[PDB]
Amino acid sequence: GQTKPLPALKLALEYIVPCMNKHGICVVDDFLGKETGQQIGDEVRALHDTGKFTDGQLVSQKKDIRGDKITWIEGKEPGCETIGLLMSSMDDLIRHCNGKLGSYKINGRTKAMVACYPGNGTGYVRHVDNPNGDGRCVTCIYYLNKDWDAKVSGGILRIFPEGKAQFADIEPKFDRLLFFWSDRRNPHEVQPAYATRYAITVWYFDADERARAKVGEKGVRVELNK
Ligand SMILES: O=C(O)CCC(=O)C(=O)O
Ligand SMILES: [Fe+2]
Repeated sequence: GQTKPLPALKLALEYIVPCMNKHGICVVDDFLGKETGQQIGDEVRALHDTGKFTDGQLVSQKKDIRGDKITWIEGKEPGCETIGLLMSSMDDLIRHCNGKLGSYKINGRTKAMVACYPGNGTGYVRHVDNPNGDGRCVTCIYYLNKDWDAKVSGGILRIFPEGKAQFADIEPKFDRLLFFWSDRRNPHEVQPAYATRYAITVWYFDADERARAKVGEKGVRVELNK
């Protein structure tokens, strides 16, 4: 009634850029609205019911690392149009930011990794997303879990910013967008989840680090949506 969305340019330049450059972590709640976030949840639940997910441990393994299942979504597939819209919304924010996030020049991204922690106390041990300079500079995560209560269901993303006297507890709440630097500045872990936990991750590529990267689906650079 009295509420209005912030335009992407404003959110980007007045909040995301300052917050990232000071803290290396930035949370945006109510990113897309209830209607759209509910539609994303249905599409992700469809992918799961219909059996499109692959054990994350298979992807990462050579010791148990991660209890999640996953699938990569390009954005344009049948029953994935709203994930496509999500990805375009993320892209619009980054475009407005680009130039002003450290000295990175972002020239692309991965496809969307839709991930599912199927309850049963599953999670992801402490890790750095990009420890060996594979080109990914920013991790962007969108959560879609209605009425999530970490007291009961756990599933917290805990981030340990390198050499800071602080840490961050990020709850995977419905319609929350999360940005953090993908490198060693931000080791993090998904703590045990006791309900079904959904999340959609995209990583953004720095043009320079990417070009110099040494010889997965994490390695494909798509152009940003217009
Ligand atoms: O779902 C999350 O909160 C983070 C998952 C994660 O860190 C990863 O899959 O690399
Ligand atoms: Fe991660």
